[PDB]
Amino acid sequence: GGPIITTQVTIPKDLAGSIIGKGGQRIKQIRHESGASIKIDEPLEGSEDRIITITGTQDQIQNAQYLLQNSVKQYS
DNA sequence: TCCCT
Repeated sequence: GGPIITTQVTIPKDLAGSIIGKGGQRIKQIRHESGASIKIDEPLEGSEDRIITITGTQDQIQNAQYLLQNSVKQYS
């Protein structure tokens, strides 16, 4: 397998529905097509940013992070 | 529009 590293990313809340998708079909298919793991801290209030924690091999984080930013493309 | 480990 590949090295196991931890990374954290924050996204503007206005995109939370855009990157997460309804029912999670977006965040879920992403973790299935890439096989990466994703944990999100409880939503932040008083802030317009959510915290996403990624955990998997660099390939999974690499394949996963590219998919996260790509989603931010459609909301715009 | 909303979800996950």
